[PDB]
Amino acid sequence: SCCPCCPSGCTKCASGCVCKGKTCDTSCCQ
Ligand SMILES: [Cd+2]
Ligand SMILES: [Cd+2]
Ligand SMILES: [Cd+2]
Ligand SMILES: [Cd+2]
Repeated sequence: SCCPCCPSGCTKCASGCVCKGKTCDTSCCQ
């Protein structure tokens, strides 16, 4: 897993976790 704020995948978090920046909106993974 990565973060409970994303699915068990998220190509965005696949490289790590882009959620380290902000919460998780259209400017994060959405
Ligand atoms: Cd997340
Ligand atoms: Cd994500
Ligand atoms: Cd993540
Ligand atoms: Cd995110």
